[PDB]
Amino acid sequence: STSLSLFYKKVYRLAYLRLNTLCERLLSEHPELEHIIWTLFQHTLQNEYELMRDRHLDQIMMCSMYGICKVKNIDLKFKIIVTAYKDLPHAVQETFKRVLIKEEEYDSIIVFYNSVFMQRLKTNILQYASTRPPTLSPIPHIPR
Amino acid sequence: MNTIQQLMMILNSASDQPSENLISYFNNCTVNPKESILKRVKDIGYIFKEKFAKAVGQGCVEIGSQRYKLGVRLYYRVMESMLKSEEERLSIQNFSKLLNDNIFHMSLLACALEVVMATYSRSSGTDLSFPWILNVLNLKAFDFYKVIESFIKAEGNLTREMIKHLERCEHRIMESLAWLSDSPLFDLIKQSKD
Amino acid sequence: LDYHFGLEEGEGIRDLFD
Repeated sequence: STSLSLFYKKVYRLAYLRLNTLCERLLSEHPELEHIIWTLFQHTLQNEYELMRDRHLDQIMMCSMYGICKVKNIDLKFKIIVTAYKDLPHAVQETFKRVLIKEEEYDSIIVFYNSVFMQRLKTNILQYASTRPPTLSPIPHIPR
Repeated sequence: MNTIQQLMMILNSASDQPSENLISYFNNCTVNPKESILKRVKDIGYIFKEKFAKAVGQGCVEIGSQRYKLGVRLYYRVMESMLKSEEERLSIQNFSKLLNDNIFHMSLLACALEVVMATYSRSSGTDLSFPWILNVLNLKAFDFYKVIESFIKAEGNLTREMIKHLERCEHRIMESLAWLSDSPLFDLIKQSKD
Repeated sequence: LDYHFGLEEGEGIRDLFD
């Protein structure tokens, strides 16, 4: 299935670049966090794909940053994440102000994290909580 | 380093019909597509003008026709470039399967029309901004995307701004559109999850 | 350039609808 692998391949490059952009400006103090977050991020796109249904790639991204920081006790407020995201050139406010919740219900990206994201991934996000190093996922080559 | 001017000259004199060479490919297929290909161009064009006029404020809009035609001239020029290319890459002359697929021609055409309408943005209700063409043709975002990279390699006369625009459409497909509930992607994922 | 080409030499438009 060339179609499906071409698609994923590219969705990863895009996702990583945006993640790397936010992590380099928000988490420079803890350079290690990017690879763990990217791991949770990729795990999601690949195994909890139903989460993307009628939702935006950036919503899962910011939700992964906010998550791993939580289990690693790194103080990162969602309000801080939103403000940075706004700087990306394609960024639209609506992506964190109006996010899908259940059927036709939308609310801030916070209600999404707490009501949907954290629950579907709570179990897994816990792994990283273990004071033992994780099986970091491979970063998208992206050279040239 | 390309200018809008050259692609405009190429399309201005290009033919509205498949070239002698393209027909050559249609006749080499296990199943002949020349029939469905011509009829599809005829019907979509019929649907496209009415929709264009409707989206564009109101009434009769003589400009919808001129655009669709440019779309078609690009469509054919790109299809032939892709085929010539595939032939030297796989060394076969058939291609029956590819050329009989409704979605493939539907995607090529849309992409080609999206480019033509882009150049003339500075030309109510709302018109074309990228997603529009999808709804107009009843074509899914995930299928459109499958045609983007090849379209860019097949057409050596695209401007820097046009490749840029094409990439932006691709990024929007990847960010959300290909993830809507109506998207073939979820079947492609399930088919693979097994 | 500056555009990401994800297709590899052994891949072509024909495999996408294959």
